Amino acid sequence: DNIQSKLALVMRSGKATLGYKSTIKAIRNGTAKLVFISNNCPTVRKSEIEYYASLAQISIHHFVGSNVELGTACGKYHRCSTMAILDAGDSDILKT
RNA sequence: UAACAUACUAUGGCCAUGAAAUUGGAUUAUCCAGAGAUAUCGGCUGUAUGUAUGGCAGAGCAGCUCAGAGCUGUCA
Ligand SMILES: [Mg+2]
Ligand SMILES: [Mg+2]
Repeated sequence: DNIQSKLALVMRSGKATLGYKSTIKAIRNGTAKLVFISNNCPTVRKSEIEYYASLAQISIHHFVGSNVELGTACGKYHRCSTMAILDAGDSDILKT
């Protein structure tokens, strides 16, 4: 429930971007508050992103699932290896 | 209108920019996309048994003369 609900929330109230380019760009520009990576993420991206985040001190969430679960979770109809939560109004996770 | 010379075009693939849900794009057929589709006075690249010029008209071809030389057209 934590994840599904949290993200559903984040989507309703908040701003996020899906995908690799938008996620990295988000880290770069500093807009990225929280980063999600899937089980299916190609390694190179998993480690690359992991690095961009450590360096920018953003917190990375490793999802419990694969592309479909992510996309579905975000109430989108497309698959996503990596995702960025920008601003979520009501969800606790952003803060902890 | 030869190989060959130079410059351009050629079913595909790439690079930017930006991301797509009232999902779109696309083939006769399939098929592709947030693992970034579509789209930009956008850009790069690959293949001619393509185009232009050189070759080349002087050659070849078709006619017409002169007593071996000569003339005309070979176009769009
Ligand atoms: Mg082309
Ligand atoms: Mg002649």
